[PDB]
Amino acid sequence: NTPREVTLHFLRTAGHPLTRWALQRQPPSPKQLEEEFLKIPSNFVSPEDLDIPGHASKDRYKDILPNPQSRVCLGRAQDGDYINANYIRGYDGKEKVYIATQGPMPNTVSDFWEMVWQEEVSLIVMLTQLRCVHYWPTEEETYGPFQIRIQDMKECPEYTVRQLTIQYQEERRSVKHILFSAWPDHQTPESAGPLLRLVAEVEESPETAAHPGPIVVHSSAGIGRTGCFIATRIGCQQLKARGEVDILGIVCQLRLDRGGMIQTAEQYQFLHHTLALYAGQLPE
Amino acid sequence: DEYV
Ligand SMILES: [Cl-]
Ligand SMILES: [Cl-]
Ligand SMILES: [Cl-]
Repeated sequence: NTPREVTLHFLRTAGHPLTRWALQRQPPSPKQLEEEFLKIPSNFVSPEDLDIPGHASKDRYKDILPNPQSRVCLGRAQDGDYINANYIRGYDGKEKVYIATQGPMPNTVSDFWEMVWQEEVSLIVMLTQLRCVHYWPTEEETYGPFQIRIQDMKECPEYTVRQLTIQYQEERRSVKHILFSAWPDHQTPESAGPLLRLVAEVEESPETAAHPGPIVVHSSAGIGRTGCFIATRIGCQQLKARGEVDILGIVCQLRLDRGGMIQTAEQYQFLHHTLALYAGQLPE
Repeated sequence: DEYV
């Protein structure tokens, strides 16, 4: 086995399923969770692995690149097809449930809205520390061929919801945007309550597109906080549907889709806590 | 830029 085959084999076969009782009442130790996390290969793509002339100008970080097999390719309207974003599988490996991407840069804002248009995205989840360019308007802006207007904006302690319309030619679409702050990169939130409220907000969001599309989830680099959010959502789904969760397997599936998803042992430990809270909050 |  080549290093890469070893990596892919691990990511396809690792697992640590836990009954919800084990998760809530007898979880693995912090040391056990750290050792388990550190075993998971990054599956990072090297700049050499990527043969897309001109891509570097559209990456926030030279070391964080989209895996080619799952990268989102931009169509021709809006010369290249590149955006630093990957399709991410959801519950039970369901295809294209999410797109994980970096926060747009001024020169990739039109690319970002083209992705939203092309993929029929109706929901954007943005993870940040309010302490990256605003790619949405205060009232109305034009970005390439797209006009974006704010229809509604509501504030709660946990997040801000903006209701946006995107217009391309005579066609207008709705996009819900949720901005969740107080999550510093390479770290976790101080408590898990707000995060679960965010998951509920996402779960409660109606479909508004002509065909179901991916939920776009982003943060500065689009791997750490982005990976934690998606893993939390899939974990909640497992707990609700099956009364068990395989958090190791979730992280491994995420890393097959985009390298480096969930950055730190502390974030992996926080995922366990958040899912134990979700389990405790389940009806009945 | 570097993130890790
Ligand atoms: Cl898999
Ligand atoms: Cl799903
Ligand atoms: Cl908490």
